[PDB]
Amino acid sequence: MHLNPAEKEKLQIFLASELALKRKARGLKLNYPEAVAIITSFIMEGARDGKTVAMLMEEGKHVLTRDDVMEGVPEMIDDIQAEATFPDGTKLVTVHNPIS
Amino acid sequence: MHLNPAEKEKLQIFLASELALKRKARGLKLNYPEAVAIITSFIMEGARDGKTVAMLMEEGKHVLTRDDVMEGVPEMIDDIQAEATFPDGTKLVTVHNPIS
Amino acid sequence: MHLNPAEKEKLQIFLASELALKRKARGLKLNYPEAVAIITSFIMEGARDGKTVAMLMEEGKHVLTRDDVMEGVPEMIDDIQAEATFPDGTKLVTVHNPIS
Amino acid sequence: MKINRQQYAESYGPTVGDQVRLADTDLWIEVEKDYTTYGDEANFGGGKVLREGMGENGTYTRTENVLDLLLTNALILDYTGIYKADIGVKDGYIVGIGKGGNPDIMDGVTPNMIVGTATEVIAAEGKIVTAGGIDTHVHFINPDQVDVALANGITTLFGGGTGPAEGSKATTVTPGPWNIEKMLKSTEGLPINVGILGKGHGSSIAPIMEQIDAGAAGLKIHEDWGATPASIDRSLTVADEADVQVAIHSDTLNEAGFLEDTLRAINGRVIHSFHVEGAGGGHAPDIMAMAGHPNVLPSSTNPTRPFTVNTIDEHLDMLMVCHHLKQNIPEDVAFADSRIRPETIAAEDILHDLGIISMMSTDALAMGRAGEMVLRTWQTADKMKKQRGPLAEEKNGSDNFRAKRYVSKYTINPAIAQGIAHEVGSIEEGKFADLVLWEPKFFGVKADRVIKGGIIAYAQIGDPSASIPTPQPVMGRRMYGTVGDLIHDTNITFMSKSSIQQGVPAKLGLKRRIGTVKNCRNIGKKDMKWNDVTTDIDINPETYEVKVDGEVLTCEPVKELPMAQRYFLF
Amino acid sequence: MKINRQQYAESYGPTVGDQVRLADTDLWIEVEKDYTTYGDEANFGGGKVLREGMGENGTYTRTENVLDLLLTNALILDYTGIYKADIGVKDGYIVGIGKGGNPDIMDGVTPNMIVGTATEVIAAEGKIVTAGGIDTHVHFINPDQVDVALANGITTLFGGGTGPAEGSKATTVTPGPWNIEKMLKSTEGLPINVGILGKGHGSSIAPIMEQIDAGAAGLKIHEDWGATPASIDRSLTVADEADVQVAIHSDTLNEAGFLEDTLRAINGRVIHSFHVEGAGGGHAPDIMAMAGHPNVLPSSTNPTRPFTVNTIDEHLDMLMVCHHLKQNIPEDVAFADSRIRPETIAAEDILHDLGIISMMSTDALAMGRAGEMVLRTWQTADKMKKQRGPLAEEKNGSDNFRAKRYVSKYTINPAIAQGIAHEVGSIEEGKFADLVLWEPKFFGVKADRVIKGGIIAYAQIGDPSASIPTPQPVMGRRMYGTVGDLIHDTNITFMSKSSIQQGVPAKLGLKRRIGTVKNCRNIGKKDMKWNDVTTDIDINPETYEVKVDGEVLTCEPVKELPMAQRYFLF
Amino acid sequence: NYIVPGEYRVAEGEIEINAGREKTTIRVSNTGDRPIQVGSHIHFVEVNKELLFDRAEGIGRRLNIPSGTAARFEPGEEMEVELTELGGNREVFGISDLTNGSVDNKELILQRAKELGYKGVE
Ligand code: NI
Ligand code: NI
Ligand code: NI
Ligand code: NI
Repeated sequence: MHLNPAEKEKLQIFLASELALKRKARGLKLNYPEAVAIITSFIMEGARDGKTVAMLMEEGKHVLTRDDVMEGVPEMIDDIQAEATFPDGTKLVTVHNPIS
Repeated sequence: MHLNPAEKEKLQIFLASELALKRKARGLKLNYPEAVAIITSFIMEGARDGKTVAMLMEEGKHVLTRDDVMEGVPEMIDDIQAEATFPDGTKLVTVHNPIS
Repeated sequence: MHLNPAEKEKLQIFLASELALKRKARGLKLNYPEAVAIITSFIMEGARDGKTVAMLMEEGKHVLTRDDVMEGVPEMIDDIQAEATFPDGTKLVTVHNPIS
Repeated sequence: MKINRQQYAESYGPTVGDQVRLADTDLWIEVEKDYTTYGDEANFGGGKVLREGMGENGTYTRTENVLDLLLTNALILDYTGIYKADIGVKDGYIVGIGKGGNPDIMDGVTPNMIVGTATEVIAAEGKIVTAGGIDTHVHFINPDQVDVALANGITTLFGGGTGPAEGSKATTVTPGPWNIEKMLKSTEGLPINVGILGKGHGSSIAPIMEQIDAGAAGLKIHEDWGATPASIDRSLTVADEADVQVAIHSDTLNEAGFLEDTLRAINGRVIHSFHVEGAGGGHAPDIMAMAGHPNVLPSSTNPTRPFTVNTIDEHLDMLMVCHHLKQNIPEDVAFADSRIRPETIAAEDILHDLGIISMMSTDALAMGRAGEMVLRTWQTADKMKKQRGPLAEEKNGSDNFRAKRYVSKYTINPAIAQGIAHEVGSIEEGKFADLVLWEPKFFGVKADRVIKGGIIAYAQIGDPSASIPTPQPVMGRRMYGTVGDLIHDTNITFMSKSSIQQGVPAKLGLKRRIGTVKNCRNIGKKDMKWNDVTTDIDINPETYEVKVDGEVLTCEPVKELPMAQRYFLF
Repeated sequence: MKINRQQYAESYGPTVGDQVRLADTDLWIEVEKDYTTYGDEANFGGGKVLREGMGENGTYTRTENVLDLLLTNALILDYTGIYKADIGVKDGYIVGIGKGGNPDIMDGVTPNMIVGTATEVIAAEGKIVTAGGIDTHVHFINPDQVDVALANGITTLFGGGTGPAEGSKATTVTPGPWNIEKMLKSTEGLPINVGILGKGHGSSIAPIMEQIDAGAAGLKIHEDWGATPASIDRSLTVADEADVQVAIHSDTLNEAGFLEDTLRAINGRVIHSFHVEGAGGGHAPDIMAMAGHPNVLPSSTNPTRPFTVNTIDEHLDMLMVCHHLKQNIPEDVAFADSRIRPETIAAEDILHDLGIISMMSTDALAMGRAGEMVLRTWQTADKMKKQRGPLAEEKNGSDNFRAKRYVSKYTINPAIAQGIAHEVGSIEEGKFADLVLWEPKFFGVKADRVIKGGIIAYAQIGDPSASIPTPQPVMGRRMYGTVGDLIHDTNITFMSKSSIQQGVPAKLGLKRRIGTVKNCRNIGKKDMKWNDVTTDIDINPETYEVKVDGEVLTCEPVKELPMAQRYFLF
Repeated sequence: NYIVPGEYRVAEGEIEINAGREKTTIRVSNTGDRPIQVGSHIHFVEVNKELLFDRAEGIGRRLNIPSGTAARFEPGEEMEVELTELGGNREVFGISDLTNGSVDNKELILQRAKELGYKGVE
């Protein structure tokens, strides 16, 4: 596979997102790391799909809403940042205030 | 996400459980680590759901039966122990003789 | 569970395969590490199922075809090798030119 | 020009009279004073104040009042106060608390807090900064326990063990000169401060004392090795000669005596009573009465902290595993059951709130959680505010009195008890620069950065392959202070005076900083900061009801805690 | 009072005449004798026997017959016996096997096995304890291979390599003085015992000998460097002068000679024949005939162990990768194919069972599996019991004779072959305390705790953040013996007498314990414990049929093994 | 045929503990208000002061129970127990500091016990 250090680490974001998605699907309000994981994995998969950085900066604000998460979680997350390989190489996506 | 050492480690219990559940679903009798993984992940997800320690100590005996596992596996597992964050903080669940 | 070093490492092949399978299912042509991960996990699960080494050496050539992967990926993969616990212990499966 | 309060706090952190919520608790801390000069706040970055000729002095060499490190705009939470200041570090020690910058052009600069060519900067604006936690009940069972401790803000581990041997899995003991030497060498690779306890057991002095001379920093008396009147007596005789502390886990079984017999053997000498409530061990049912005595330094271990609806149910199996007991021996089960009492656990919450139990500790991996001492301290304080109300001592709607009482339990008090408070345990000038930065939203839950001897040792930080350090995954990671030979200069091995005088560090090739244990035998409950209360504690032998000043101490278990499911992935 | 057998065994482990199943095999071991005094068994924990004034002596200092460590109630499986005893360790060495405790009050205490203030305790009741495995065919290719080895109970790695260089990926060789020096320094960070083999190739003595003087512990002759009559001769001349062992992988190609020519070059001198069956290398098809000779110490490597239905199919591609061969060169493929023979693999199972092949080894990462030497030894024994029946030498329905024959293959015999059995390779008084604890259900599969020089180095242990060490995930982890400078005292670097005399350890700054290789040249097949058989082995050059005493040796491959899918996640 | 991995097949018969040693049965009462539990290997005369029994009969003896087990006395509880003889050198040091030498020194042990208030010295 030739996995480098980042590829190994970022597998565990995907895994945490899968965990969190299962918790959401069975009716739980999500906590802080769960919410961060879902939005982060969304961004990295979006890059893999070939979306632009600008698309993801905006889409990232519409993945989870305040009714999906516990009290105070929206205010705990000032931004989420993630890097992934876009068609034009590694880029950084910053999503400000992803959950209103 | 702010993952601490235990949060990182415990991701791999969830993963091993997902692996084992797929093996069970395609008709395989489960082996020792597969059985332990399923019951352990069940407990940690139960805590996340807000069950009590006492509920899980008993539910853990009804997750897998002897027909779900290989010969000798029930007798190999004297107990399963797992810690997770309940609504009232980290607690330990001990399930004695989980597979009769 | 008593996980040894290889059992821990090989969890991340299963995980990478699950990631890659999701990417394929949403219509993406797979890249080099994705393709390797899918075929590798296929082999290890085949061993768990009780297939022979000889069966998997041949089945491994029919998991992904060139239309499933990006340009040049078939030619990048000269072989895939994986070890797993068969009913008769650990064995090595070598699949030559898995994608024509 | 004037700046409104909200905007000021957002830019520089809070100032005098502002309050901050601790994590998702109901606890609020208030800034008591601020060492700054408004308009001359230090800050670092593009176009900011700490630049040459401006807030950074360009004239002075390092030895001329210049710092190695300035933490700008810290909100300090310490037994000494809750207040706003810059913190200056040099040679690995805190040398100034006050106002940093450049006396050329700024008013009110603390004279030895010059930002110069030699000065690194850590921005603490908007952070709470505390001393590193001092955990004095550590079982050395699994080296993976060190990162667990660092991640919740612990910087010193005192205790014993050789790894997952049954002796160590039960008791905080590294037995005898050879095991002690081996563990001192192991310690060279552990990125945290360490002190090692020998076995406080014997009926002759020499077998016990030779452990102190070998490099132990104290002793543990534990019932699993025989907490007999003789072992108690000989250990305290050794400790009084050597100037080290003795920890005790007393005779739960009451085999050779009741509590009063243990107190008679102690004979008024200083002792640290571990897990004083007794689930973790001790004379059943009344061992918590220890905490009323003037010569006892009492700590709790963490699984009973605080009293919750799941607390009792987890304990039996936990205890059986720790102490190598058998389910098929009725007397083993009876012994275990005798230790587990909701009456004393409930009273333990209240005794903490009253300043009668002075310390917290983990009991890491032997009926305790290595990364939850700090966590459970604040959960206890929060529960007590909810159930008992603000303490009478409070004012301005703040919880500052409670906050000082509780922070002392895991910082200064354990340091005083083990004779190491000259080096660690509080944010004071002259002490080692073991500092923990917390975002208020994560306070007591997950440390931001843990500074050890003036260099960051552990941090919550993101993708090492990214353009900046903030992108995911943000996780706890060892930093440069732990790498190469820097691990030697950023950590202290605490040792007895006799082992130091006898040259044990050179004999073993120890390269870590060597700390001297001292002033352990001349202290008492009166010396426990904000937790100095002595009183007659009565425990009913039949009902386990706990009374202080003729009043039953009881409270309800809670179904939910803060600092819990909002934060943790599992 | 009397205790029934079932309850006694549950409390203290088995005693005389009791049997234990090895993992999920059909193999049963029987306790032959027991050193205890019934009623005075040592045990540790809450309210247990090893307490001051009771089973722990409170009088004696460490130097006065007191132990650093007592393993209580061990079921020892060793070439010397299968029996029940306490094991006492001091200064990193096994000093007593017998009965530990306190002579004050207990009968039958071995005089130097006093439990005192200085004594740590490991509970071995219900465990099988063996010597650490001695793997003498290790390629140093990937440092991650060390934990793999520890997890299956291996404590010594003998072999060669510099990492994933093609020379090392093919051959157990660290070539020349500089590479040897570099790998001796690397070894300072490897938590396992190590000895390094130089290149056994040359036609002049000096290039070969200077490797021994540089710190090599032996030599490897390998066909990939030219296993010529000259290289064989010069290497053995060097070995006879230096008192080190030579391992040989002979000329498969028969390029410069047939087997008889290699034997003539050896000229009756002592040699260790690697992978004697020949899939791993050697004169095709008849190299296994080596194992009949009195001057040959024969080992197998592990992928042919035992003969299974998938064995042949994995080998061609494995061999091509190891030896840097090309699929498009017909003679490369012919060479590979010549090595892979079901006839000799089947006979190899039987030769092990008969005590004609004396040793097992891995061939780690170069046609072998670093963590399966112990595993496959027991799978072979189990297969042979199933196909050949209990050996004639057995009695009482036990498999003790087979068990001693097979445990010797990976413990004492490799140690004797490499001249290191004065230090390691068996549970005997005076030897280094490299000990492996196994739960019987996991015997030979996953080690519980691996003790190195008297300190736990590796363990299957759970959540470091938990209240106790048993909660999930339970996985193999490095323990305190591997941390800091303790790695130096818990491991041995084995070196030639000449390098030690010439001060190589001081020159290179080696801090590990230094072991001397000796008594390698005066031994033979007769010195291989329980595996000392010499005989004429005939291998048919056309059919590959193997005959001993006029009898064809053959058996069937099996479709399933124990110690396999019940245990492993992948 | 069913395989339990690592299972025992124990031999027939029973294990006699403390074989060949004199046994003595005595009555013992917990006169205190908290439970007292006594291990197999504590010198019996040196147990908790508030256990009432003929202290002389505990000298040089311990409970005749399996190694690592105990006798538990609830408050006010009287029980009959069986003692066995100490072995080895028959010396005891430490514990309650009643002996510190040979257990043969019955008069000294009892003098110390009486002075310190160990119940049941005649
Ligand atoms: Ni304790
Ligand atoms: Ni403890
Ligand atoms: Ni070879
Ligand atoms: Ni090899």
